[PDB]
Amino acid sequence: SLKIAPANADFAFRFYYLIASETPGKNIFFSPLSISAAYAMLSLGACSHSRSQILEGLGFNLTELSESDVHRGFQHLLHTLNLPGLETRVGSALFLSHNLKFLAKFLNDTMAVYEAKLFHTNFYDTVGTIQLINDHVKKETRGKIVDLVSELKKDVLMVLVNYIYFKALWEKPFISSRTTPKDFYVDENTTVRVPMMLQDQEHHWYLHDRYLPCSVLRMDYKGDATVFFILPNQGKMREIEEVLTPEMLMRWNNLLRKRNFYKKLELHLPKFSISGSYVLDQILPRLGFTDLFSKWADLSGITKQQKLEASKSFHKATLDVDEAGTEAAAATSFAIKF
Amino acid sequence: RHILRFNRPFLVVIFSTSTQSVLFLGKVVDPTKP
Ligand SMILES: [Cl-]
Ligand code: NA
Repeated sequence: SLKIAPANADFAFRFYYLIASETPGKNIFFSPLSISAAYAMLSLGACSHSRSQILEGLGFNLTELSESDVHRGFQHLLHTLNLPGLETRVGSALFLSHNLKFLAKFLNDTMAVYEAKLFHTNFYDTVGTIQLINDHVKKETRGKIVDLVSELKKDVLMVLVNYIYFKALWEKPFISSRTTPKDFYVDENTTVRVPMMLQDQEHHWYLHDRYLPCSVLRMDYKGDATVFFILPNQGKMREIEEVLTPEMLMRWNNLLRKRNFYKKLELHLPKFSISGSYVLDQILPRLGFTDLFSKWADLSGITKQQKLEASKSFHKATLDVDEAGTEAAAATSFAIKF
Repeated sequence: RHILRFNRPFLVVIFSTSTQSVLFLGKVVDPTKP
């Protein structure tokens, strides 16, 4: 899965930067991997220019990587994440119209590469179909992602979905009796109260950046995951966002591989929850996906029976941080109409 | 110098070390909005 890692990280930070620039001063939370895997899966049903353009919008350099390299990369990535103090589950599904004749190759590819489950539903029953899809996503995300599909047009013949569920224990957990309410300074004028967790007996991996107005803490989970908490100096969030790239993440990661930066730390971190909710059909045209959301999209790898077009695409995500660990969940939908 | 207080907006990058993937990315501006 390492061949696709550069493109996936590129897409992650492109998406972040667009949200942060278009809606400043707002909580942001999404799973870039869920979006990438959903759209890569969708691309199995796209033909000709539309296929290449989806993969390009996802950051793939198709002079360096074959389409096979991308899909097999995702297959290995997803298999690895699903393997047995860390729960990660990633899955996919297609909700297929009972009426329409789907191309077996497309169906076969989504099952082989993305482990997709195939479900049949009656899209004449909009209310029932929305409940069926949203209940599946809710179940798979242990209740975290509710109402993924918030709208569903009458002429829809397929909805693609994927989800990610992540629950992981801290290597260095907090003692919950030390958690007390503290001030959190949202901006110059605005202060809220939050439960603030405290640990001060442990060594942690952290640095105060000599080149940028921020500090960086990396906390390990039990299992093969970590989290970087990046703390801009007061009022300097936008300056850090301007340089928030895959290359900057790898700079910080590499600095924090030297035990010079493993030191005793007094850490105050809030216990909190945030979420994100995005309309991808409204956002993604500005990240390379104009073709896919246009009248010109060639989705004729899904069926030859009707001329298909993109309909709504949603992403929702939640983050829950407490003394024991982190829980994060997300899901992405993509509806196809005729 | 040996203290961090996450009491102002901060960024969050959850990273799979086995796959080198950004699993989740975000920013906490106001943690009292779920
Ligand atoms: Cl729709
Ligand atoms: Na670990």
